Amino acid sequence: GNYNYLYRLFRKSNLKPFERDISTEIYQAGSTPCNGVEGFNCYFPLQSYG
Amino acid sequence: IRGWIFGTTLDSKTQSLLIVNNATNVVIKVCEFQFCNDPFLGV
Ligand SMILES: *[C@@H]1O[C@H](CO)[C@@H](O[C@@H]2O[C@H](CO)[C@@H](O)[C@H](O)[C@H]2NC(C)=O)[C@H](O)[C@H]1NC(C)=O
Ligand SMILES: *[C@@H]1O[C@H](CO)[C@@H](O)[C@H](O)[C@H]1NC(C)=O
Repeated sequence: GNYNYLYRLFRKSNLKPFERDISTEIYQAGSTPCNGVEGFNCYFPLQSYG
Repeated sequence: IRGWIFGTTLDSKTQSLLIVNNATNVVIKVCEFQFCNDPFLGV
């Protein structure tokens, strides 16, 4: 499995045309704020292709 | 006045356009620059 190609899975808003987002900030998907640390309702925004 | 910084956080976490005009050389970069707490250029 080639896991070098990634894609963004979570983002607070949709990209404008020809916009490039490479930030790896932990996505806050719940009410509890994330302090940059992965966990419950706190996602790493990039997922790896199979 | 010799330059401009454009971005969202200006703290090396995102890409920020940096334009500097030093004497006769216009320099444009879009690197993820690590800027000082109070950016300035000395003489
Ligand atoms: C461009 O960056 C700004 C922040 O620098 C984004 O504004 C944020 O938008 C979200 C909602 O999607 C808010 O919850 C944040 O509080 C906003 N940030 C600030 C500092 O107000 C803006 O959405 C970004 N543009 C795109 C297209 O993602
Ligand atoms: C202006 O800065 C650039 C790099 O930022 C450098 O390559 C260039 O030589 C500088 N120009 C002068 C006149 O010092």
